[PDB]
Amino acid sequence: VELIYKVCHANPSERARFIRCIYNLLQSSSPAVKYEAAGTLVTLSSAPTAIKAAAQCYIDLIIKESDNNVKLIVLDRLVELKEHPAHERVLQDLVMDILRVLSTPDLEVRKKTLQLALDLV
Amino acid sequence: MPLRLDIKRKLTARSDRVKSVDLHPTEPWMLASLYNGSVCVWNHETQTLVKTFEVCDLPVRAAKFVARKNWVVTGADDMQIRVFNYNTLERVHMFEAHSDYIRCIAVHPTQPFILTSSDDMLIKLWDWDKKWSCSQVFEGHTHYVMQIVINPKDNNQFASASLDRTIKVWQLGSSSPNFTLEGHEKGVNCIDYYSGGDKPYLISGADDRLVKIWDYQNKTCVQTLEGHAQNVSCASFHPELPIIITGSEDGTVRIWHSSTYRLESTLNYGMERVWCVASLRGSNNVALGYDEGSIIVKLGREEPAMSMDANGKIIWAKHSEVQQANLKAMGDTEIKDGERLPLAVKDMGSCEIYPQTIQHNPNGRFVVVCGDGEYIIYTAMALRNKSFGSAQEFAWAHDSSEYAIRESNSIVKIFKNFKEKKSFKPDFGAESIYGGFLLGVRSVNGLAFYDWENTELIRRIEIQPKHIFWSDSGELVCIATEESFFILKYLSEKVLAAQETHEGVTEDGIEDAFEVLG
Repeated sequence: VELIYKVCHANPSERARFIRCIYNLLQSSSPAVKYEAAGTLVTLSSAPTAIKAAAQCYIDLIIKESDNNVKLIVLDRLVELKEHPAHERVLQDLVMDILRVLSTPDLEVRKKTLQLALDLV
Repeated sequence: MPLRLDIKRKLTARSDRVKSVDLHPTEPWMLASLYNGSVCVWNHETQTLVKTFEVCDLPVRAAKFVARKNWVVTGADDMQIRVFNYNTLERVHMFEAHSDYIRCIAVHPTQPFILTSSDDMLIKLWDWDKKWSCSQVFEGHTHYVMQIVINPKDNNQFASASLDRTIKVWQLGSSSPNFTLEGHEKGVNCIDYYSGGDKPYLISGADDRLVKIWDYQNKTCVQTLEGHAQNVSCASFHPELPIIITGSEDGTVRIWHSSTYRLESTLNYGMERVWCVASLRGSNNVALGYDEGSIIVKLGREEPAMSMDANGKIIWAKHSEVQQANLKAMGDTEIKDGERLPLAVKDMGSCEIYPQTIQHNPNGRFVVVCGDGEYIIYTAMALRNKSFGSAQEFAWAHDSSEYAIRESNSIVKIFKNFKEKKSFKPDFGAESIYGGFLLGVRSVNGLAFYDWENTELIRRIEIQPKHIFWSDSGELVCIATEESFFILKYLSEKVLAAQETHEGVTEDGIEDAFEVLG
């Protein structure tokens, strides 16, 4: 017997069902910002660069939902980390620069990152 | 002498005598090497034990992480340093580091090297990349090499402490110690450097009850630290804070201010015989090895004290173009919001006390330096002594010519024009204070708001706060709470009838005078 009216009431078991129940009550344009899904998810690619590369992808997606032309593919939500105020301190773009890569982190993360610079902006 | 501290027990673990304690070079984990023949590591932030390794069945004196390889080096009474992968859980390599058990290991992240110090009176070098071949052997020490540390200004240099009453500074290139320091008089248990790019320092600890500070640049002994009232097992330098943390076999740890060597604290735990110390290089965690276990402890000062007025005097203490003892700072710069703005400091006159908290007035007429149960008021931009007062805590309110203080008599105090207000004195007790117009005082699992009119209990909110700040109209308040945040309405008229009537209970209040807006 699953689905609660509450937030919880306690314990890992209730907690595990709860992220399933949350995804129901907001399906809309992926989870966007991953819920209690995040904990199992890292181990799913323990070998080792692939986790960061994946993580980088989600973080880029999350920033904004742009036009979505050829390699401008960022989904998730339109505003939830914006892009580009001129009063924002120390700005969004600092994280965007990582994604522009020569190899600036390692090659698996690099391939993901170049696509990801292209994708947000 | 005063210093921002707050000793906190981050994680404890009970085990047979832990000779070495370490923080993981780049990870939030701390590794302790035990006499269980096991080394164990725990990440003392989430309170999860990440992994254990059974190095030997006889004590492991030393353990450290070579973070880049994702490996841990241990040296045990196998007279071996055995290497393991701390995520693929298996023994990476096994090698004989020495002819005797390995007291300490030091890791050079920039080079493939570990040098290990052993009580075969020799320190040997091993290169992890060669599969733990013996790169270099250092012959210099004629006694039991208790500890090794790498100098952070030249990693090619390390110092080793041996119970031979010297700490010898060696270079990798040279088997022999390229110079000797005679750092102690009853053998040197430990050597440490005071970390940084501009700090040439050594420390020696000895069983003459004493820790000694040495300057390696000048070669003189800067001062002698009382250490402990029994043989100093180890001594180390904290990087950020000006203190030395020492441990002794009397089960006591003492903290000494490194500016006059007057006792900052004495800590015992019911674990006793404190063998080692080590400090995190990124600062504010020190870990100490004891007979009955290990502890990882978290030191205070996490955040700076400063305040921005309307005169562009943004005042801090410490920092650049400002001294800690005196007071200064200005910030008149408006360069782009996207980066950190320059210091932009302009000089500011006299001070007489230490800044526990140092703050400008919110509209610029006063400066307050608070410190040692006293507040001293200095004038906004002239810094002549305006006023004085008592304050274990000082907070400007909204009024900022009325302020709240904790005078620590069990009543939260208001001082107005820096002169005490006794028309303000809670019918709660006190345990702590929140500023703003209705002073929040926390007592008996309550937050009580008091009037600056007759000090009656207006209301009590049943979730205690982090803060109360009141708007500059004093009808609206913003409450920082573990709840998250409240905005409350103080209905002024309702308060005037209630307060006069004193219908508001001594410790529970009247639930009408205040109302919960959101």
